[PDB]
Parts: sequence; structure tokens; C-alpha cells
Amino acid sequence: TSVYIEDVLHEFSTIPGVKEDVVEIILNLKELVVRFLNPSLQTVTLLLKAEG
Amino acid sequence: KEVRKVRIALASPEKIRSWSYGEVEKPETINYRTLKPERDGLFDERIFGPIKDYECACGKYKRQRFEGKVCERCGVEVTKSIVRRYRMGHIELATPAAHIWFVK
Amino acid sequence: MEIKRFGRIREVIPLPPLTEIQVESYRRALQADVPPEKRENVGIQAAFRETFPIEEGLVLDFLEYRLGEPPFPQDECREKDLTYQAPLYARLQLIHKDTGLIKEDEVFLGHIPLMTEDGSFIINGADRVIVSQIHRSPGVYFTPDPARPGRYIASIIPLPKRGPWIDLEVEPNGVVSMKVNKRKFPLVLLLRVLGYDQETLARELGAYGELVQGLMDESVFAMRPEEALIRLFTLLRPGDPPKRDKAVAYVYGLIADPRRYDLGEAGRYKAEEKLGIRLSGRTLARFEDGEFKDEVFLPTLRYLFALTAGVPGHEVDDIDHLGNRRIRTVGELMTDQFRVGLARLARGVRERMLMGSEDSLTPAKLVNSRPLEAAIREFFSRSQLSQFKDETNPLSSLRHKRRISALGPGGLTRERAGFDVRDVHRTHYGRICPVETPEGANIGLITSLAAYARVDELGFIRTPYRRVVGGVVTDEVVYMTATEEDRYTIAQANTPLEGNRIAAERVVARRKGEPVIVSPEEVEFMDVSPKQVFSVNTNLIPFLEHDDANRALMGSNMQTQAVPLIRAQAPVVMTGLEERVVRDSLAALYAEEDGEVAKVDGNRIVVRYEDGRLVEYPLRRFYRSNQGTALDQRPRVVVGQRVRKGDLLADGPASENGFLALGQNVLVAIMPFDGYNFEDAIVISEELLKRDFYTSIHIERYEIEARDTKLGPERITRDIPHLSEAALRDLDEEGVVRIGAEVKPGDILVGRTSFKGESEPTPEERLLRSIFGEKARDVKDTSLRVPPGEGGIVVRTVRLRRGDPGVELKPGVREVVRVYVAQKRKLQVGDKLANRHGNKGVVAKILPVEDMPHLPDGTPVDVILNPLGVPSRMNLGQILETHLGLAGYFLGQRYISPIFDGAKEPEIKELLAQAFEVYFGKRKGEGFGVDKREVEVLRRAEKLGLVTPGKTPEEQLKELFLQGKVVLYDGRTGEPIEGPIVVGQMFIMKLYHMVEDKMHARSTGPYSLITQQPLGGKAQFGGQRFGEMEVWALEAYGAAHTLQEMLTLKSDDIEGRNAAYEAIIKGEDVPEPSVPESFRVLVKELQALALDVQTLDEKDNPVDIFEGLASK
Amino acid sequence: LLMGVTKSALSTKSWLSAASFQNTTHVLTEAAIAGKKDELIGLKENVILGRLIPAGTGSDFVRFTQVVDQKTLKAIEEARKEA
Amino acid sequence: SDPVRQYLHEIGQV
Amino acid sequence: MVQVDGGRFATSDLNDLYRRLINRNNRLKKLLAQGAPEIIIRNEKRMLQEAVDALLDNGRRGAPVTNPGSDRPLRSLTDILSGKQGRFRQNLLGKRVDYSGRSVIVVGPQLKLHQCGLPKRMALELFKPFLLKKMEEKGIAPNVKAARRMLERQRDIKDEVWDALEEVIHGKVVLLNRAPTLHRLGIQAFQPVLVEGQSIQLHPLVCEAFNADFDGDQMAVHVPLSSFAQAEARIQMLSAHNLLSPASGEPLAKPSRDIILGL
Amino acid sequence: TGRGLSFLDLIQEGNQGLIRAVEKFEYKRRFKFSTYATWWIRQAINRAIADQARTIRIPVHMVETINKLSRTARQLQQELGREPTYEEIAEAMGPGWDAKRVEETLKIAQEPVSLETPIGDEKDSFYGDFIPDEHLPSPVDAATQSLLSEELEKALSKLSEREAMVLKLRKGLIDGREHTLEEVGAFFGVTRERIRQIENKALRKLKYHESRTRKLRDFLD
Amino acid sequence: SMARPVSIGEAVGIVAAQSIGEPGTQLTITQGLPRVIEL
Amino acid sequence: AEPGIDKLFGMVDSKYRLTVVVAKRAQQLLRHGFKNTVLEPEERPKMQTLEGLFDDPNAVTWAMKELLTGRLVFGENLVPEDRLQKEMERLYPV
DNA sequence: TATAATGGGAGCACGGATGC
DNA sequence: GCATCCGTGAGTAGA
Ligand SMILES: [Mg+2]
Ligand SMILES: [Mg+2]
Ligand SMILES: [Mg+2]
Ligand SMILES: [Zn+2]
Repeated sequence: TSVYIEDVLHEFSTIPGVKEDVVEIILNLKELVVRFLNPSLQTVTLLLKAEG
Repeated sequence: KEVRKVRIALASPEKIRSWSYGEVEKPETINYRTLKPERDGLFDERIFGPIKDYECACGKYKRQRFEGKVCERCGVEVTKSIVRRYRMGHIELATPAAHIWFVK
Repeated sequence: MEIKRFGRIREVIPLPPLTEIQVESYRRALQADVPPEKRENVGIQAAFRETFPIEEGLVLDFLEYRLGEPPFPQDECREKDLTYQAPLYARLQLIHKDTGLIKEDEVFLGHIPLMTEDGSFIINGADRVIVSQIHRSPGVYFTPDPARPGRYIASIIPLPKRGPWIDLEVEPNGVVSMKVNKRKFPLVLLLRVLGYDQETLARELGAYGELVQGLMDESVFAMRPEEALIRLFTLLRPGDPPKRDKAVAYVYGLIADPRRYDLGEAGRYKAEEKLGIRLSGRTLARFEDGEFKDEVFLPTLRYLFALTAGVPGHEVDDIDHLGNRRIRTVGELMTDQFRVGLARLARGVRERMLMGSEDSLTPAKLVNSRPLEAAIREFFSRSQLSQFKDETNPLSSLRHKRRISALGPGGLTRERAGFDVRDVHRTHYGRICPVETPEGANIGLITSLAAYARVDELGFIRTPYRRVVGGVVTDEVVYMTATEEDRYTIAQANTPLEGNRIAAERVVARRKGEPVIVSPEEVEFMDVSPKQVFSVNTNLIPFLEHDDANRALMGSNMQTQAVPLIRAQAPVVMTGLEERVVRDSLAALYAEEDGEVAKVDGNRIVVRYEDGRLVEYPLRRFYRSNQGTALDQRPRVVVGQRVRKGDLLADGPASENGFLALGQNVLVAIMPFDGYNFEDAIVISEELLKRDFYTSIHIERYEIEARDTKLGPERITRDIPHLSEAALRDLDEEGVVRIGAEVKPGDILVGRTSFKGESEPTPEERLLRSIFGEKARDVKDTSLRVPPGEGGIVVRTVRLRRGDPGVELKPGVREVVRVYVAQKRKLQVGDKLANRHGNKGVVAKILPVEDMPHLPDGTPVDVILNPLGVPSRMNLGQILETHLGLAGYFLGQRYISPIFDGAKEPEIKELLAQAFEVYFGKRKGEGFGVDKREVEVLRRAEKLGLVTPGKTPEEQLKELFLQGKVVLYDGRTGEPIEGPIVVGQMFIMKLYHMVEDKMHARSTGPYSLITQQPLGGKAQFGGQRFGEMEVWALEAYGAAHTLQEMLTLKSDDIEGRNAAYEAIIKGEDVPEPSVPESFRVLVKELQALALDVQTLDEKDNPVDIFEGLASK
Repeated sequence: LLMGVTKSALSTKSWLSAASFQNTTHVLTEAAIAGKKDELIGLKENVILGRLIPAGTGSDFVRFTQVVDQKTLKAIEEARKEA
Repeated sequence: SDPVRQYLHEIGQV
Repeated sequence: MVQVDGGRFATSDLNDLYRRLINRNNRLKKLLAQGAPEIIIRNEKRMLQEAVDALLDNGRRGAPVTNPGSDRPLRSLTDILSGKQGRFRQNLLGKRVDYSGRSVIVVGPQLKLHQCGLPKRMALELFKPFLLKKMEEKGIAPNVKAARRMLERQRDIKDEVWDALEEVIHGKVVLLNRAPTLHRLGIQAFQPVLVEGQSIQLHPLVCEAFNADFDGDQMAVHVPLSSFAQAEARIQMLSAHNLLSPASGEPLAKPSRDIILGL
Repeated sequence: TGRGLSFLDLIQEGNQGLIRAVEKFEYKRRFKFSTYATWWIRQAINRAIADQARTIRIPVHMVETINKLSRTARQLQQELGREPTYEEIAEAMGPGWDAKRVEETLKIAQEPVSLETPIGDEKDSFYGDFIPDEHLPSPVDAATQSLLSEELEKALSKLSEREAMVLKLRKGLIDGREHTLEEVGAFFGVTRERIRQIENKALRKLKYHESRTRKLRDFLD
Repeated sequence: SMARPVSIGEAVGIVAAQSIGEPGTQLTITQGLPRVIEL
Repeated sequence: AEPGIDKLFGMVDSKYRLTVVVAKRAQQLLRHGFKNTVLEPEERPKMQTLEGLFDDPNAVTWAMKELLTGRLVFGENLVPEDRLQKEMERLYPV
């Protein structure tokens, strides 16, 4: 339901060193299938830190 | 009174002068700095009326308490600005000139 | 995915460079690449050679010219609103005849607009295209006199504004009359001025019986050329004193002066070809050794008499022949305006030469460049042929540059254009596209250049053909003008060939456009391809041969309205012309040489070529075009990729892997759906929104100025009187909205304050001020806000300030702020969709996925089209596209089906069979037999005669699948649609017309100055125009009060509208209307005309509608 | 006398209508000379003046119609009855 | 018809 | 003579013509006063005549007067009165009106013959004053002005104003019109039904009468204000009240396309 | 020709010059008349052009200044190979000229544009049609001021007639002008201190009523 | 339109002109629209 | 279609007369705050709110519905205008 | 305020009332 | 009767 990227202000953007535009990155993040094991859990924030 | 009729007819020079609130003697519009109408020009407030509601040119009478009163200093009647839509001027020709509609 | 291509036609030559009609023209005009001494006399060179030398210092002469480098690059020019241009210097030398003094100098003539790489211009930061103009070619023509059968009018036509049309006629009284500037005079007179004598005319024109007798006038031959010259001058110039040198000057200027009268090079050539003579100059005659000498006139009169007589070999001219109509490209138009401005500069030069110090003068003192700059600027700015460029997608621009207008300066004015000029001529074949033209008032006037077509040096359009010698087709390609094409028998490109030899004893050909059946021995030439008959847009329509002309026109046109989509794909069925369209559009980024990819980024792609040099390609990202469609290039390669010359690096907008992508490939069903598709409307699935199909990025520009005023300066500031932090939240320290902030209607893009006008507070304001004990501020809120129904995310802000480096605004302007607001538009109800076949419509419903008609395997269709659109429109191409699309859906492949050499029904049946095996056999393997519903549908189809009775259910489902029909289940009921329904992949585009940019409403708002009637347009928050015909509607309904409202309260009655609004907000009934202000304006404007208009009561007593304000 | 629609419309007695059709100068000059009075009989004239057209609900046959309930009707009836 | 021409002619008579 | 947005001046051509006239007149008076010869005075008088002519009817006799650096003829009084752009046809026999809007038409079947789909935002702007009064009657706003300011920004709008807007338009009708209006059925009355989205929903049966289809046609909406105007629109102009063509007499609203197909 | 005046106009003004010359000529100097007349003709024509050319009249000296600025900027653009900035023109104009002065001089030399200049390439549209009227009050404005007067009267009715009349005379709601304390004091027959105190208590009661009902707040903008 | 006697006050003129004019774009010696205008 | 519009057209010799009658009656209703209505409480036009049924705000609907009953009298020269106005102001103050 | 100067410059259609 | 001279040639939107 939401995406934050460091040093990225809005959806139409390009991160240096990255091939995909933020729109395409989000388009990929729409296809992420996330399973919750705990029935009481309404929300989760996943963190991704990568480089090189 | 109700308007039941509309009449159209030629205008005598006297009729034209009776419509006129003043003669335009100068081919000038507005001052190049003050941006206010020039005296005896096409935009003169003396003739056609004031720019601002119930206020004269120099600002002596600024309120509705004076209505119909013509300023002595600037010669501008203190009244509604809307009269600038309604007030005819005139130009007195040195020689007669044919109205093209009735010639051509 | 694998791409299968059909057709047996092998194109010998590729499509020529598509924008070459622009590029090569302007190049040829500028000659900036040529060293000054090697320059030809064509182009602005011609202008300098025509204007100079300037005589009567005594003489100023032209040496050479040069073009410098652009002071600013293209992108910077778009940023700062500057014209992309190069400085033009001209080397001149002043020479005094007596003195011998020679003063040489290089003078600055101003700047000239440079054409960009793609064939466009940048004028004040706005991209513009100069549209080519078709007109009647210069030359000598002979046309039938409409009044007198058996008699003919000879016409001598020069270039536009190059001097007078001259008409030669044989009068009812027998004499030959010449018409110049609407003056009829005997031609014999001019002939005598030319130096002709009765002897010469008797021997030359005598062969034609009794015509020459009308040319014989004794009084004319009784006087020397001088007396006839003075007589002619008195005839052409009444009231002007008949001085000799004045007569010589006027007549020379009228005919022999190359600086005034000029035929075309085309005109010269055409007149030479027609009259069978040779012209020394481009004029009608010359001044040589003191006298006038004939060039044109005599052979012209000779041909006129020969035609009038019936002498064989003389014929009338078709003025619509494309040999008689030529194209003026951008170079020629610019050159013309250049010639004009240069001549004005010359008049200024002479006027300067009479004045001033006679001894001390330099070319810098004599030359004022202002008129030249003015002519160029005016041509590139306010001209008709200069059009705001259409960049909506790449194809838009490409087609725009290829337009041909019969309109414009020196062109046909509208409504004066009859069926003749708007028609498709037989000579348009291979030259101008018979398909693509605007519908409505512009039909036939605006056209498009054909694909293979070329415009030669003379301005005529040529089409390629192949040489056929003795039933063998060579690869030799000859480009022909229409007149040359008329000479030969030209076979069609689909003509059967075994190797290079014609394989049929009957071939279909053309002789002067006429279709004829001939033997291979009679075949001189052959078509290159069917592609050459149609435009670039029309060439993008698959199965075009199955579509009626008009819908084809619509599709062809609408393809330029296609909006670039973020997920956009190329069509499942293409014509093969896609890649070329992308490449010539310069939208996509291509590899310059063979090499390896060093770096890949969203911003930039770095490539190391064979040379070893490192080339960095910066990528254009989220750039706003003229129409507000997003322009961005996405990298199509990865780091370390090995690329060859011309390989794709980055994909432009509306491009998928270098193929033109104007839309999405969707799965459609053709069937009525609950009246939601009624009358061309379309029903789409929410799934399209879910996967972001038909979603487009749009950037809008907002601008505001802070200027110096007499009441004190306007300034951009975060301090806005009487506003909360809620309102100022997204504003930065300086008052400009921060990057990334979402904006909505009413929000402040740029805060600005303006010193209030002179304020005399009304007693109410005074008392209120006293009550609240607060001082009324000096400034008021002028801030730029988001207009109704707009907004989005703020992606950019530009701020320019007076007193800052590299920055100078227009006088009085302190600072300029531009905000860019971008939005991502999902497909919504009211948005316009269309295919390439002309089917178009707005989305009237978006269904949840569960309601959509679905396949047995559970796959719902994307789009439901109404079959009721097909039969009356007669475009069947969409049907075939749907079939082949089905096959390509289940086989997971794409096709190329060229126009007129296509995929054919049997082949499509083969592919459909192969597909059916996948669509069915998979199911049968999974452990599922035939459904009951399928049996029911199969029963219905048996009764329909669609399937053969007695075959197994599977075989019948195949029989239906080969017809491109499938069993379809209703999403709501679960029951099947009683009949089998056509389902398949179709290419559908989302057009530029979106309900978001359209929907508008107004209660009250701004009014016009004089009439006090509401403004027009959405931009001004204006009211809808209620026209004369609407008033007729209300009258015919007999609704008096509604009409009276429209006429008074709702528009120009000031008292009435104020009273109305106040009555409504108070919950009262609207008052009785009064006299509308526009009527008062009429009365006063009539009084200005010295006509007294009086409104009277029934007693004929005057009534004042001005209420005593106008009476003393 | 027979004359086509254009000349018939130009020949009409209302000068506002004729002037608002076409040949505005001609119409206005002849009308001005003759000192012509427009009686506002037709639709166009009244449309220009922003008045209520003499057709439909603006008809002299209708617009003067009154509506009264029985209570108020009796109430006025007795006032008429007592005088 | 053309005022300039007419005035030039009137001038020419002197 | 008015100062526009950027601070520059825009003016009518009549001022230029009047300037010409005044100048030539004054020069004539001074020429006479100084006792100029006859040729000069004659010329001046001629020019004065042509000036008056250009003022009253320009282009009528001779070359039409133009501005410096322009080929555009100045616009005179005669040009103001007559023509398609003239006062009568442009500003008198037709006018641009308040309380009106326009949008893209889209079909819907659900509508009864007397109804049409009206977008919420359009309805808000069209009926705005009524919405203010109603917002005052209810507790949504203290007064009129507060209500208007509340409607000014899109994020200041709550659902109460929408329900109130429903209470406003109840029983009321709007006029829908599609250009060109070829006959009196080119304008028809409908009871609006407020719908999400920006498109105007049109009933299939009136399409034929309007000559409207769904390939991107747009319609204009108008709001009759007075109780009289509303009575007229509801009795006389209501879509369901005109079923037959005033021309032929045959039913104008009848099954077509998909309807005929199904039946 | 082309200076903003018609050929014939220039001819007539030149004729005025010619008349001045005929009156001022002295044949004693042996010169041809053409020589002396030419000066007065040129002078008359130039005076004419400077006076009558512009719709908004610029005094002849100022015109000359503007023209000098033109020729200066033109010389600079001819030498530099580009249009000059304000600063460069300021330099080339000598002492007493800065960028601001040049900018204001160019601003004051701006000629007005025609309301009838066609927008779009067609016979359809006029520029003046797109320009709003900022003078006449919008219906919303009229409504606002009306509601303001009505609300102010509603607020002044909660006072006694005397103090409300004092406030109306002091703020000028009655005759249109604001009376001094001595005039209102002489009208009600009290000391100026007394009438000022009545004004104060009236204003105070109004401020209390306003704090309570919060009715007049919205009109404060 | 109502299949009954016309109501007094109906403007039948505009109705007539519209009735004649509306089909005009559908109209295709002289035939069609030109002939109509001829009459 | 407006309810009973056929019957409403049956009542008048000209449809425009019906229009005038309805419009005027609705003006009366608005002016007098509906207090002059000829409708019984069960005959009152209702509007469905978020809360519940409230009186119909539309005076035209009211006027037509009233006209359907026959309790209204329409015609020309029934009573002097000022007399009608004043009697209505007496019976139902505004 | 004075050598003498003296005549411009540019640039489709059909129907209908009139005019020679 | 045949030479001129003249007025007019859908609508909304947009720009
Ligand atoms: Mg249709
Ligand atoms: Mg349509
Ligand atoms: Mg300086
Ligand atoms: Zn004063």
C-alpha cells in the first residue's frame, strides 16, 4: 500500500545507478506476494537496503 | 412606464450637441506617466464622467453626500462611474462632412 | 516473442528519409555547410544576389555571407523561451563611383532560426513546424473560355508576389486583348513596343487563318516603339504624366525586371516545355541595348492561335495535374520572407544614402537590419503555414512535418475552394495520400505526402517506379513527375513474378491513370509497392484493403491523437512500417557504431565504441511536450551488452523495443452488453485499471509574474494576508510550493502579494475595522492557485529574478516563476478509445472483473465492442485483426501483415487451428471433457448453420474456433451466451481527448468589458454560449421565461444578475429582469452613427432606459 | 406579388428584425429616414430587447391567468359581499 | 479615386 | 483603453479612428485660421471627409484604414453592428450565459426517459448559490460566505455538503443541449441524478432526437432558475413529454439499435 | 513615410512648414527659397510625427530620448552580434544612465495593442473577448457588501438608538461622511468627551456581542 | 407532437422553419437542397 | 413523465395556461411558506433525507399536485391583484 | 533658421438591384 | 437587354 525511497521526492524520478524509473520500480512492487502467518497482523513494513 | 415601441430617425446637429456632455478638442488618450485621462481628450472625466464611484478627479468630493455637484477645481461631476458607458461626446467639424451611409 | 510475416511482395528500395522534405529543404536554403565561394545561386544566396548591388556613397555591394554558431543549445532555448537560431553576417563593400574609395565591412544582419535534427523549429521556446504549401506552378497555361465555346484563354503565371498574372484572349470583335492588373488593352500595342513589325507578325502568325487579321492595326504600326511605349504607359497609368524614362522604368519593372518579375525555375522549365522554346532569363522579355526584346509573348500567342484553330499538337492544360501543381517547402517560404525583409533593408539603405555625410559612410552606417529581422520573426511567428508543432506522440510530429496545405498566404482562401482543388486527382497516385485528409471544412485542402514520394528541386512531387524491359523487371528505380509518368504503361506491384520475369500473360496497368489490361511486352514500368500509394499513417493500418475509405481516414487521423502509455505495446498485428516510423521520428536512441555498453542508468547510457572513445548519451526523462504528453526515454540495454551499429539503446515514448507503440493489446469480445455499448460506447474491465493499461503521464505548466507597479512592487512571498498554516503548509521559505507536494484545486502554487488599489473604505468597512480593531493591510492576495479540476504532483520549479546572472526579463518584470505539475491518469469513464480501423468511442462503463463475459477456462475479456458499429461503417479490418489476434493470443506470437499484401483467410484459419489445439488439448489433458453449457451453445450453432451436424463436440468447437468464435459465459449468471461470440486480440489506443480536460461548469464569473456578457472558454472560467439556434429552441418550445432569463439575468443584465444571486442565496425567488446592457450598447453605438434610437410607450412618449444618467 | 424568403424578410415592417437579419446598413438607413417605429410584434424584436416573447407562456392569451385557492376565494368573496 | 494621385495632379497645375 | 494582466495596454480601433478625425479637423481649423491657399484647404477637407468615412464605415469607400505595421483593417462602427460577428447576431440574438456547463456524454440504460446523469462537481458549481443557502439552513456553515469559502478548496469539502446538494436539486430539472440545434428537440429537460465521475449520462431514447452518439460528442447543461422557468422546463420541455416530432408527427423517441435488435 | 503618419498627413504638415517659410523668408540674402523652405518643412514634418504618431502621447523631448536609446541599442547590437542587455545600453548612453533607467524608459515607450487583434487564424475570434472586467462588482461582491450592511445593521440594533446613531455618524453610514466628535456632540447636545465616551461604550458593547455571536467575523476577510 | 389540437400561443413559425431546415443536410434539372433553395 | 400530466393537460384549453397556473401557484406557496396549501397532511409531497421523510422543498411539484385535486380555481379576472395579495397576506402572514 | 533641393509606391461564387 | 457594384456563404468547442 505504500513505498518510500531514500532521496526520492515523488513517483516520477530516476535514481542514479538504477536502470528502472520509480514508476517501473513501483510497478514491480505491485507484483510482490506477501503472506502473513499471524492472523492478528494488519500491517508490515519491509526494508530493502542494497548497492553495488 | 412600459416600453411598447422603438423609433429610429435621423439626428440633427442640435440633437447631437444635446446628447454631448462636452467637445473632444484633443486627440489624446491618457497621460504617459500618471496614466490618467488627458483634459479635453478622448478619455476626459470632465466630459464622460468620473472613473471611480462618487469621486472626482483631484479628490475634493469623495462621497455620495455630494451628488450632482460638479467640482469647481477639476470640473468633474461627482456621480457613479457607470455613466462612462452612457455619456456621449461630440466633435465640431470645421466644414460639413457627408454621412457615408446616405452617400454610398 | 516470435514474429511471423506474410506476403510475397519484395520491396526493392527502402522508404526514403521521412522528414527529408523538411531537412533537405532548409539545408538547401541555408548552405551553411558550403564554403561561401562554392555556394549556388539558390537559397538566401539568391536573396542577397537579387537585392544587391544597391545604387544611387553611390554603390553598396554584396560579397558573401556567413552563419555563426547558436548562442544557446536547443534544451536551453526551450528553458528560457529563446528562439533557436544562428547569427547571420554579411560582407559588403561601399564604392563611390567618382572617388574610387572602397570601404569594406562585415555587418550583423541579426539571427536566423535553425531547423532541429528532426525537422522542426524552436521559436520562443515553443516547438513549431513549417507546413509545406501546394500551389499552381508558374508557367504558361491554356484553359477553355467558360463563356465562349471554341475560344481559349492563355495565362502567364509567375511566382506568388513575383508580379502580375497576364491574360491573352481573343475578343468577340476579333482583336487580341491582353489583361494586366485588370486592364484590357490590345496586344498589338505591346507587340509594337517589343519591336515587332507587321511583316514579322504576318509571316509568323499568318499560317493560322484570319486570326492574325485581328492582330493587324495600322495605327499601331504607324508609330515607332517609343510612341507605342508612351501610349501603353498612358493606357496603364491614367493621370500620370507620360514622361519617356518613366514609361521605360514602369514597363521594364512590369515585365523585364528580374528584381520584380520572376518566373520559377519551374516556371521557366514549364514554359519552355509547353511553348517549345528557350528562355534566357526568368522574365517575359529583356532590356538589351536600349530597347525591349521578346522572349515569352510571341510563342505564347502562337500557341494560343494554334489551339484556337484546331492545329494538332496543341491542347488545354489540366490545372489540377500534379505536374501543374508544385510544393513550396520550408526553405522556399523562409527564402521568400527573407527576400522581402532584405528588399526593405535595401530601401532603408538608399534612404540612408541620400542623407548624412556623403564622404564618410560605412556599410555599418548604411545598413539597418531591423526590417529583415522583422520579416523573419513575423514569418516564423504569426504566419499561417507556421504551426504549433504536434508532439502528442512521435507519429504526430512525423506526420505533421509531412503535411501539405493548399491554404495560407498566396494560397487558396477557404470557401473559395471548389470541388476541383479538394478532389483526388489521378496524378495523386504515389504522390499525395487519397486517404488521409481532415473531415469537414478543411477536406481536400490539407493533405499528406505519400510514403515513397519525393519533392524534387523544381518543387514537383515524384514517385518511384521500376524499369521493365521485355517482360523482365529490373531493380533500376526511376523517380517520375506526373507528366513523365503519363508517358508510360505502369503495371501493378502485385503482378506475378517468377524471378525477375512477369509470369502472367495478362497484367493490370495504368496509362495516364486509366486502368488497362496489357501483355508483359507492353509493360514499361512497375510499381515499387502498394505502400507508395498511401501516407505513413495510412500505412500503419493492417488489413486496410478490407476497410472502407472513410473509416480508414478516421483511423489514420486518430493515430496521431494516440496518447503515449506507460505500459504501451506494439500491435499484435503490424504492417511492418513501425520500426521505421520510430527511427525517423528520432524518438528512440540508437547505437552510433559497434561497441560495448559501459554504463546503464535511468538518466544516462555510456557506450565504448570500437574506436575506444567513451560516448555518453544523456536520456530525456519526463519531458513535457506541446500537448502535455510525457516524453521520456527508457534504457533498453544492460551493462556489458555487446551492440552493433544502429542497435536500440533507449526506447522513446510510445515505443516498445523500437516498434511504434500507440496503445495496448487487449482481448475483446464483439457483442451487445446491457445497452452499455449502445451507439459506439465501450465497456471495459476494471482489470485494465488494475494492471495500469491505458495509463498516461501528463505534465502541465503554470506561470506567474511579479512586476513593478505604480502602487508598489508585486513580490513572491510566503507571507499571504489572512491565510492559515493549513493553506501555506506546502509552500517553501520563498513562497513557491515544494517539489513532490500533491496539489488539489484551490491550492497555492506560488504565493504573491499585490499592493491594493487606492482604497476609500465604504462606511461599512470603516465600522467593521473599528469593531475588530485590526488594521487593513497594504497588500492583497494575488497568489496563483490550481484551476478547478486540475492538479497533481509538483515535479519542477523554475525561478528567474531581475538582477541575477544570465537573467533579463521583459521591462517592468521583477521575477518569473514556473511550476510544473505532473499527473498519472488512469483510464476513466468518458475517455476516448479507438483502433486503427476507425472504430472509436468513449468508455461508458467499467465493470468489476466478475461481471465480464469470460472464457470457459476462466479468462475474462478486457473490452466489449458493439457489433452494431461494424456493418454500416464497412470496416472489416478490425474483425480480421481480432481473428489473427486470437490466434496470436493462444500461440503467444505476433504478426506482420503489410497493406494489400496480407495474411489471407486460409492462412489465418491455419493459425487458428494451431491455436485451437492449445486452447482445447490442454484442457482435455487436464482431465476435463466438454461442459454442458458448451453442448447447449453447440446446439444453437447447429441451428445457426455454423457447425456441421453429427460431428463430435470437439470438432464443432474447432469449427467455431476457425470462424474465430468461442463459447462465452456470462459473468453474472454463469449461463452461456446463447450464440458463439467473436473474441480476440485487438490494438486499441487511448486518444488525447479526455473528460478530465473537458468537463466544466460555471455559476457566476468574469464578464467581457464592453458587452458585460460572460467570457467564453474553460480557461477563463467562462459560460456556455447560448446561440441564435438555442433561442430558436426555446422559442419553438414556447418557454418565454427561461429565454428571458438567458437573455437578461444569466448574462448581460447587471442589476438583474446581482439581484438574482442575492435573491437565491437568501432563499427568495429571482426578481423581474431589466434591460440587458448589450442593448444599451447597441443604442449608444447607433447614436455614434448619428442615428437617434428612442424607446417609447404606447403613447409615443419617450422612455429612458438609461435612467437619467445620459441626460443633462 | 411573390417574393422569395430573403427579400420577404428584409421587407418586413419590424426594422429591428430586418436589421438583425442582414443588409443592416441599408435597412437602418431607410428606416432612419422614414422615422420608422418598431411595434415589437414578433419574436426577434423582443429577444433583442430582452423582453418576454409574445408566444407560449408569454402569450396575451395565457399570462394574465390567476390562481386562487377556495379559502382565499371565499375570503375575498365575503369582502366583496359586505361592501 | 486615389487621393494622392488627385493631389499630385492638382499640384501639377501650378 | 485598459491595462491588461502583464501591465500593458489594450485599446479599441475606434480610438485610432477618432484620433485621425480630430487631428485632421484641428489641422483644418488652423489651416483656415492662417489663411492657407485653396489647394491645401481642399486637400485637407477631402482628407477630413475620408476620415469621417473611415470612422463610420471603414472600407466602404477607398482603401480601408489600417494600423502602422499591420494589414488588418481598423474596426469601425458599421463593422461593429453588422456581420456574423456584429452586435445583433453575436451579442443580442444570442449570449453566453451563467449557470451553465459542458462535458462528454456517455450512455446509460438505467436512466428513466425523464432522467440524466449529472456529475457531482458540475452539479456543485451549477447549483452553487442554492447549495450555499441550503448549507446555511443546515448546520454545515454559519452563513453564506463561510460556506462559499468552504467550497473554495477541494479538501475543505465534506459529505454533508453532498447530501445537502441532493436536497437542493430535488424535483428540479436541467436543460441539456447538443450543437447544432436543428429543431426544438435539440434542447431537452431532464431530472439530474448525481453521479461520480466527470461524464454526463444520456438516455438512449433521446439520442436520435438530439442526433447524439458516443464517439465523443459533448453536451451543454443549463439550469432554469425561477419557478416560472422550472415550470416551463418541467411541463413543456421535459423529455418524456415530447414523444413525437413536431415536423412529421411520427414518434421521435422510439426503439433503435440494440433495443430493436433484442426485441 | 512609415513613421506612423500617412503620406497625405505628412504632405499637409509639410505644407504648414512651407507656409511658415513663406512668411519668414528674406529675399535680401540672395538664397533660393527652396533652401530656407526645406528647413521649415523638415521641422514641421518631424514635429508632426513626434506629436501625432503614438496613441498615448509622449512629449517631444522624451520621444527624442527614446529614439536615441533605440539607435544606441541598435549600434550595440550591430557591434556585439547580439541584442544588448540593459547594463550595456546604460554604459553606452553615458553618465546618468543605469540599467533601471533604461528599463523604465523602455517601459514608458510601450505602445498599446489592439483589442481587435485576431487570435487563432480565422475570422472568428478577438483578443478583447478574453479580457475580464475588473471594474464592475461581481454578483458575489454585491451580495457580500449587501449582507455586510444588513449584518452591521443587525448588530447596531442591539444598541440604543443614540449610541448607534453616534457610531453611524462617526463612521459615516448616515450622510456618507465621518463627523468629528464636536459635530456629533453638538448634534446630540453633549460635550465631545461625553459623545466620545458613548462611542467607546457602543464599540465595547459591539465587541462583546461580536465575541458572543461570532457573526461579523467572516466579513473581515 | 401532442396529436391533438394546437395550443393557442404556440409559435408555429419557428417550428415550421426548424421542421424544414433540420433534414436539409440529408438532401442529396435540379435535385435536393439546391432545388429547395431555388423554390 | 410528470404524474397525471395527461389530466393536467385536460384541464386547460392551452398547455401554456397550465404552465402559467402552476408557476404562479408555486410562487404563492414559496411566498406564504406553504401555509396556504390545499393538500391534506397525507397528501403532502415528501423527500427522503438521511434522517427520514421531510416535506418536499420543490414548490412546483407541490403546485401541480395541488392542481390535480381540483381545490384550486384558475382563470382570468377572478379578483383584483392587490386584493388577492393583501387577502393572502392577511390569511397567511409572511 | 538660409548652398540647392520642387509630381507616390505598391499589387471565388451566384443572385439582385441598378445603370447606361 | 448586357456591362457595371454589392452583399453573403451552418453550429458548439478551442485558441
Ligand atoms: Mg452514430
Ligand atoms: Mg458523434
Ligand atoms: Mg552609464
Ligand atoms: Zn476635484
